[PDB]
Formats: sequence, C-alpha cells, structure tokens
Amino acid sequence: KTTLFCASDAKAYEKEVHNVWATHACVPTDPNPQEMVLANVTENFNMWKNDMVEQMHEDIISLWDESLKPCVKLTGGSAITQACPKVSFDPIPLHYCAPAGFAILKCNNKTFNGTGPCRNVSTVQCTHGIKPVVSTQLLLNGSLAEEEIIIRSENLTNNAKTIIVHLNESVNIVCTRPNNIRQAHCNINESKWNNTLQKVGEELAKHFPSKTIKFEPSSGGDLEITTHSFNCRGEFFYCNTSDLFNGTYRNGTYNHTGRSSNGTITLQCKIKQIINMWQEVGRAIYAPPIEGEITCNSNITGLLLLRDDTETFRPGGGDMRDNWRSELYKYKVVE
Ligand SMILES: CCCOC(=O)N1c2cc(CNC)ccc2[C@H](NC(=O)C(=O)Nc2ccc(Cl)c(F)c2)[C@H]1CNC(=N)N
Ligand SMILES: *[C@@H]1O[C@H](CO)[C@@H](O)[C@H](O)[C@H]1NC(C)=O
Ligand SMILES: *[C@@H]1O[C@H](CO)[C@@H](O)[C@H](O)[C@H]1NC(C)=O
Ligand SMILES: *[C@@H]1O[C@H](CO)[C@@H](O)[C@H](O)[C@H]1NC(C)=O
Ligand SMILES: *[C@@H]1O[C@H](CO)[C@@H](O)[C@H](O)[C@H]1NC(C)=O
Ligand SMILES: *[C@@H]1O[C@H](CO)[C@@H](O)[C@H](O)[C@H]1NC(C)=O
Ligand SMILES: *[C@@H]1O[C@H](CO)[C@@H](O)[C@H](O)[C@H]1NC(C)=O
Ligand SMILES: *[C@@H]1O[C@H](CO)[C@@H](O)[C@H](O)[C@H]1NC(C)=O
Repeated sequence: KTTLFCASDAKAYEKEVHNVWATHACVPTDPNPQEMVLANVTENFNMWKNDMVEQMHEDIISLWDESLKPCVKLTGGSAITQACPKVSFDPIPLHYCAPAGFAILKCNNKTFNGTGPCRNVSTVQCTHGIKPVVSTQLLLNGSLAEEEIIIRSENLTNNAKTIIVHLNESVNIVCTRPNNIRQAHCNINESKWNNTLQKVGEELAKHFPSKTIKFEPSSGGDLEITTHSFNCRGEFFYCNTSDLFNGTYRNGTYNHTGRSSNGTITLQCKIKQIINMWQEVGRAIYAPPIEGEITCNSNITGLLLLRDDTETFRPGGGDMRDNWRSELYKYKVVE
C-alpha cells in the first residue's frame, strides 16, 4: 500500500556484496523491536497478491545488478559488456519495514496456509530477517514451519499454479566443486529425504485423497528449472534432481525410486557460464569458475512443485517472487 524500507545487520567493512548493497540501501536493525499481539482481530491475508513480494523482488534485482555483473548481458537484440570480477557472495538476512504511519501485520497461526482469514494477528515494524536466496526446485536457507508441513498454492485445482511446500524439518544438502573444472556434486542423506517425502506425500494426500501420489523429475524447459539451480559463492550450479524427485506414495507409505549409494543421494552438478536470467527474459555470461573447493552447506526448507487415479508432482521454479512469497506469506502492510 506504500513503499517499505529495509533493515539489515550488514557491515560496510565486509566486502561481501550483500553487505555492501545493504550498507548502501538499508538502515540498521532495531536492537529490540516492538510487537503487538491481537488474538481477537482476525484479518485476511493473501500471500499470492502481496505488494511486499514486488518490493523485495525489485530490491534483489538491484542487489544482483550491483553485485553479480555479467561479463555480457543479452537482452532482446542488445548486448551489454562490463567488468565481471569474481566477488565474495553469501546472502545475509534482510528485514522489510513499514515506514512511519504504516504497520506490518503478522499472522501468528502456525498452520496458516497463506490465504484467507487468520485469527491470531500481531503488529510489527519489520518482518523477520529473510535471506534472499535465488534458486529453483528447492528453497534453501529459509525458516521452517513450526508445526506441520504446510502446502501453499494460489489454486490447488489449477495445475498451472506453483505449489510451495513449507517443511517443518530441514534437510541438509551439501554441494561441492572439489579442488573437469565445471563438474560438481551434491549429497543428501537419503534417510531424511525419505522421511520428508513420506510426510509431504501425506499432506498432498489430504489435498488429493483418492489418488496415488508420485514424485518425478522436471519434464522440460531451460536448464535453470529442469535442474536445481542456485548460486554458491558466486558460481552458478545446476544440479540434476532426477534421483531426488523420484518416488511413490501409495497406501500411506512412501517408496523412493531414485538411486542412492551408501544411503546418500548424490546429484551431478555443472557450473555454468551462460545463464538464463531470472530478472528478465535474457541471457547473461560470466567468467569461468574460481579455483579451490567451492562448497555450500545449505538447509532445504521448502520445495516448489507443479502437478500434471494418480497425481504426479514435479520440481518447479523460475519466478523468484515465489521464493520471496515462501517467506513473506504471513505478512501484510496496513493503514
Ligand atoms: C519476467 C520476469 C520473471 O521471470 C520469470 O518468471 N521466469 C520464468 C517463469 C517460469 C514459469 N514458472 C513461474 C519458468 C521459468 C522462468 C525464467 N526463470 C529463469 O530463467 C531462472 O530462474 N534462471 C536462474 C538463474 C540463476 C539462478 Cl542461481 C537460478 F536459480 C535461476 C524466468 C524468465 N527469464 C528468462 N526466460 N531468461
Ligand atoms: C487455504 O485456506 C483457505 C481457507 O483459509 C482455503 O479456502 C484454501 O482452499 C486453502 N488452500 C490450500 C492450498 O490449502
Ligand atoms: C511435520 O509435519 C508432518 C506432516 O504435516 C508431521 O507428520 C510430522 O510429525 C511433523 N514433524 C515435526 C518434526 O514437527
Ligand atoms: C481454481 O481452479 C479452477 C481453475 O482450473 C477454477 O475452478 C477456479 O479458478 C479455482 N477454483 C477454486 C475452487 O478456487
Ligand atoms: C539428469 O540425469 C538423467 C540421467 O542421469 C538424464 O536422463 C537427464 O536428462 C538429466 N537432466 C538434466 C536436465 O541434465
Ligand atoms: C529414478 O531413478 C532411476 C535410476 O536412478 C531412473 O532409471 C529413473 O528413470 C528415475 N525415475 C524417473 C521417473 O525418471
Ligand atoms: C530411506 O532411506 C534409507 C537409506 O538408504 C533406506 O534404508 C530406507 O529403506 C529408505 N526408505 C524408503 C525408501 O522408504
Ligand atoms: C545457506 O547458509 C549457509 C550458512 O550461512 C551457507 O554456508 C550456504 O552457502 C547457504 N546456501 C546458499 C545456497 O546460499
């Protein structure tokens, strides 16, 4: 309803680029913030139609433009060339804050699906700290659901609408290009992956009850969405998830169909130079990888899925606003 501002805990002596941008663009965080509970109120939220998502999307676009300059950017017919130095890149949390005379309602119902009415509501200056993690298929380094796994969708009946699965237990994923320069791999403990898909299948079954629930790799499209893609310490990883989204939940029980070894799933990854941009329809070209080991140790805290008797779910992604939605669902700007 108005224009927000950001508060961060950055330091202008980091030259990690999130820190630098935040020094330029955000104010320091209130050491101890104010919160106003109101369990009588009951307000309506709609995470799918939330202007904070647009504001934050704009901010992260600006952050990436200032911080991860491509050597070349192709947009339409145009090509733009600029210095593309390697940088230190580790996302920091950002808080979004209502300016004087507005507030941010937080919905405190732990099971709120992001849509409709919510009874226990709070007033706050700012959201919690949100790390702006750009990725597809898996949501990384978010904040887990407090009680049960939550299923969010603008419209579960419309299979074209992305499904956000909010996990209550995070699942470690470790990706590494060890010390072919482009080749890398991720490791997930097949045990926790097994459990979490069991319970995701349970919740999906509540929403589609007669059907058997299958998980399958992404059908088609750009590499950025047919693989789990993400930025790790500057470099763009594309990791194959076909041994990950590969299972069946039949009669209250989940069977994993992907292949594992010694009880870990290992995704083959490539580090790529030519990127399909998430900010706009366009391509972006970066320098070859730094040397040394490139490792990210991340928590999977959510999934992005798309639905095609049986119901079949595939990893989705590509519109980074959904990532922001997954974190901003509980908040509204008011007055
Ligand atoms: C118009 C602005 C909104 O742009 C979209 O909405 N796009 C969209 C939408 C869908 C439909 N599902 C909602 C599918 C695929 C895409 C595209 N996404 C990506 O290219 C993408 O994510 N690249 C990437 C790069 C680096 C990292 Cl690290 C990463 F993790 C991901 C994108 C369009 N950009 C393009 N065609 N060049
Ligand atoms: C979310 O909850 C609302 C009611 O609060 C309901 O109308 C809607 O169908 C639910 N959607 C999902 C995906 O659970
Ligand atoms: C997480 O939610 C699932 C399904 O909603 C539930 O079965 C499980 O007990 C929960 N686990 C934890 C650790 O809260
Ligand atoms: C969502 O699903 C379909 C679209 O295929 C349509 O009935 C309408 O847009 C929505 N229905 C409900 C019940 O929300
Ligand atoms: C992922 O790997 C499988 C088998 O290894 C292959 O069939 C599939 O095409 C791969 N997908 C991508 C996007 O690389
Ligand atoms: C599941 O994994 C196996 C081997 O890891 C592969 O042969 C199979 O094609 C995968 N399932 C799907 C639906 O791709
Ligand atoms: C989950 O993974 C563990 C580790 O390999 C395995 O022993 C267990 O049987 C699996 N459960 C399934 C596939 O349902
Ligand atoms: C997730 O957070 C950890 C710790 O901050 C970090 O090492 C890791 O690189 C992060 N993952 C991504 C994809 O940024």
